[PDB]
Amino acid sequence: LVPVYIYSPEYVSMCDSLAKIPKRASMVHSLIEAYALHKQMRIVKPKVASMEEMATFHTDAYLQHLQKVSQDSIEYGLGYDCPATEGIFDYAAAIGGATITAAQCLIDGMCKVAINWSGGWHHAKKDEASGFCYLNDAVLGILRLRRKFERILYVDLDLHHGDGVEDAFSFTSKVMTVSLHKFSPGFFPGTGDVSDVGLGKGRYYSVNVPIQDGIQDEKYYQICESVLKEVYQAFNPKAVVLQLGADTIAGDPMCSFNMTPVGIGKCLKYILQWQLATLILGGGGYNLANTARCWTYLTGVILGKTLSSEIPDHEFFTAYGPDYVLEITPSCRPDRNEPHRIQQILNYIKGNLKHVV
Ligand SMILES: CN(C)c1ccc(C(=O)NCCCCCCC(=O)NO)cc1
Ligand SMILES: [Co+2]
Ligand SMILES: [K+]
Ligand SMILES: [K+]
Repeated sequence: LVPVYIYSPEYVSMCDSLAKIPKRASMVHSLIEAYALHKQMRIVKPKVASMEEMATFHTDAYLQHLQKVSQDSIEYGLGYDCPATEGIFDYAAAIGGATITAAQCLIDGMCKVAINWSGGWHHAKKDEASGFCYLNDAVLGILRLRRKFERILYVDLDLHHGDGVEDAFSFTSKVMTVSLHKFSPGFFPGTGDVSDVGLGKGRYYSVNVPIQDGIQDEKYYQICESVLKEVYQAFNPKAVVLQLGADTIAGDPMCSFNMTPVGIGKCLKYILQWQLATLILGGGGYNLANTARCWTYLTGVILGKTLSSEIPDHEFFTAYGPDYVLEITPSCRPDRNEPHRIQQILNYIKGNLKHVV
């Protein structure tokens, strides 16, 4: 009954070493902990991913290059996007096996909810590092759930289209990928439009909710709930893998959406309320301070608690200036989202979302 928390001082400090999000893992942990939230969670040391466990989704031709590069890489996407910095491999198996580990504690009755905030890398392709993802811990996790479950539902709430995971299963009807993400021309990865729904026996079992800048907790919880509404029926999932990137939270430098940990919390509540096994992953999130606030607050809903509004003093207490409160206030900017356009989509989806069984 006690949610699993994938921790380990080794792990956390292993993640801290990721260039793009320095010490993010720590700030997240320390804050979640300085809230005594781990006192109500089944902490579990995460295992390192085996070369054969990663070989479950990634080609060996690729897994190979990753290993012999963490001492013509430009062929695996190892450039400015995903630099081949020494050790990124030892790091990959870390986050990967860390998600697989949480997958297990889910199919072991060990809990109805496993959490691993350091995971979420969804852009990673079968044989190609993409958008800061060198391994696709999400796919690796979904593939571990496929052992005890027959229909896994992946829900990507990160600001970017969860493509890597989507393609990983676009040809299957056993895993349905839903993704709410800003869609616009020139904005990464650029894929994932409402039209996009997969192929093969997996046609339609791929959902996409292209949103514009500004969307706040209101219009968001509606779109998310309604879209999940249809999906909980048409698909009737067994397990759930939810990606919760916090780069959709007013504050992030990505400066696109304009949510707060609350809107995303409603969605989380609505999904938790199906009581199916749920694997929680984090992902993007560029306002280190804010990111920790958002996930801690989310850890707080998963635990059903109501966290203190004032930010407890902890190692990084300094970085929550200049208000030192757990809440985020929406930016004072517009909502380029047409109420009418949202409708066309919500329907086009409702439409496609039916030919399912
Ligand atoms: C200010 N600065 C130095 C930069 C700003 C933006 C990017 C970028 O978006 N690059 C393209 C790849 C973006 C990947 C985002 C990964 C993500 O959040 N996935 O969910 C790079 C550098
Ligand atoms: Co993102
Ligand atoms: K997304
Ligand atoms: K699919």
